Amino acid sequence: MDAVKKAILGEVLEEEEAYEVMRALMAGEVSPVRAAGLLVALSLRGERPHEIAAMARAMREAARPLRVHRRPLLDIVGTGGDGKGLMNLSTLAALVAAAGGVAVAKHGNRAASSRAGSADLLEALGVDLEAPPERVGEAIEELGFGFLFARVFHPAMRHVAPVRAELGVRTVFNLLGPLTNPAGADAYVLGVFSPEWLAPMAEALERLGARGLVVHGEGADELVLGENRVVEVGKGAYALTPEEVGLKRAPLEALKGGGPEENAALARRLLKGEEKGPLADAVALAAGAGFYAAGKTPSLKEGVALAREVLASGEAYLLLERYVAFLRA
Amino acid sequence: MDAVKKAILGEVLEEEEAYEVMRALMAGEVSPVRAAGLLVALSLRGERPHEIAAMARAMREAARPLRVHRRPLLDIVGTGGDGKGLMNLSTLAALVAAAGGVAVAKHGNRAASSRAGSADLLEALGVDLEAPPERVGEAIEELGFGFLFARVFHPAMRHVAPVRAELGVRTVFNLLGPLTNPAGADAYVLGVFSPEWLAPMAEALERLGARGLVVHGEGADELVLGENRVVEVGKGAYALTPEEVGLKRAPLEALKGGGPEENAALARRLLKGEEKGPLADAVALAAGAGFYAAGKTPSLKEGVALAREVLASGEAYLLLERYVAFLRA
Repeated sequence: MDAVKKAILGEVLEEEEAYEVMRALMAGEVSPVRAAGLLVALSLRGERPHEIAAMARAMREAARPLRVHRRPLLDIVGTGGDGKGLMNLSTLAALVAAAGGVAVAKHGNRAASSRAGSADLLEALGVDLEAPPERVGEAIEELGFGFLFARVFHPAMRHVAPVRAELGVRTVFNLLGPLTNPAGADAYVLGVFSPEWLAPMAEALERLGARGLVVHGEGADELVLGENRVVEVGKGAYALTPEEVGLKRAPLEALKGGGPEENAALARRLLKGEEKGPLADAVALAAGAGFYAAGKTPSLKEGVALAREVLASGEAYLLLERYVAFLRA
Repeated sequence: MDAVKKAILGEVLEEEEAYEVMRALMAGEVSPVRAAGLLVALSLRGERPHEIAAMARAMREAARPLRVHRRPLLDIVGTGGDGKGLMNLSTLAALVAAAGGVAVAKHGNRAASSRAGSADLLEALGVDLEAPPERVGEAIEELGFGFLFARVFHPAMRHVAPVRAELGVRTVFNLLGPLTNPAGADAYVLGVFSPEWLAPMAEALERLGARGLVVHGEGADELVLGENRVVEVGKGAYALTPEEVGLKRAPLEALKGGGPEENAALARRLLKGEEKGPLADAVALAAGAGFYAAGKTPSLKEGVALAREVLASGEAYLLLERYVAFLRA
């Protein structure tokens, strides 16, 4: 029986079938009606780690090829859809990590008509999102940082997004986004929207041959200055608080930021080491987890300590401008 | 929240939320993509009786209106989709019931599966399927019989038909068909494709203020000359065998039909009272369940005895002819 019909029927898909269904979606072989039915059936059934990993493979394989030598290669990405609208700090944590000596290939996208997306912020900072995949790869090899704009690497998403937007609910694609880095990143600080996804996503990463931390910060799909929950690949689960790594707490509101126009100005002051409020602490936290995930520092605390020093030096801003100029003719 | 979204999320709808969802669909306000999604979500978590009845009322409200004064008004119909291609026994049984003095408003359509649907049979017999609704209502109150062609009464279904065919699976619409009699029939012999739908559908009919039996016969969505399962509105569940109503068993193969003309040929022999084989027994069984559901006979046994006589009298054929001509008058 057809793999898509089987999914629509709500039956659990075997690894091969799950891969086939995603391959067809990415190949533009599934009508919107069936894509819609398929996605609803999976979100209601509860996608399993083996299905998740296999579909992740189908997606990666369908993307525009790009190979990078730099290793370890870190990515600080989230599943999105936490439903809170805080300032995406992953992008800034990525720049901090790259400035700190870790090769980074940050997977990102635009905020669905919200302008609060990583892509939106970088562009506002001077990043020409039109740069071909080859040039981005070159930036990763030479500068140690690259921003992988999902539109550029995943053509089929132009046809999937409308289906997702109309369904208006979370689907398997929220999980696959972080698991489909098109540069082959192998170290992660992957945030999820609900704690129920920490364990299964950690296994998904392990299945894909990756490592790092899967995190969740009190409802948010990113580390916050509160009672974070974490799951380490190759290790287990545990809580991570600010005080534990030398940082003090602060309400989520302190990490809300503001309008897409205001976020850009903040980013600059943050990367320069000018801004030193709760935003600078949450950036250090995620960057620290990155340093640790990629093996740059032996512990999370030393990772955060490095991130604060890097952030305070302003070198992360010099890297951003270096990258901006690198993409220009 | 939005009713359609709540459905897509897999949550049980409140009755009026269910009414609202179907009203939007029939009004053509739901994109085929969100429609495909809600339909899959509903079929997967299981539709409840209160939801089914509410959606049925919504659907009835969007159909071309037709009011019939004669009561009780009997309909012998099934959910269809059982894949067996049997002769159109319910249409013949409906005519036998009408020849017995019970006002009948039989709901039906052409068989897309292949051919030889209730509408196809009657068309071959000369019924003008295009006869306006107001005309069919005149026949019902004058000749006691009428065929309600779905295509003619439910133009709004064109907004949904495409999504049902594309999904390729059963949805709530397979259940609503028999619950949307355009004439407001209140007595039923309603067949379902699977036994698990007997009780929920009986409850749905009760909520709709209707009376009668919901039946299932060894895989078939109608009464067969075998071990039948029944759930009567206001009485409960029970098995129904040919023996207890004075009939003899026989295999489904004997109830097989064929093309529209062939089916029309047999229909002529049966209604004229010339063919006394298994087909005659099956027609009597259903027509008898109809007399009983409509309150014409105090029991199924008596209804079957009356049905056998009416069929053997050839009276049902005279009625048909009176029907055809009436539509051409």
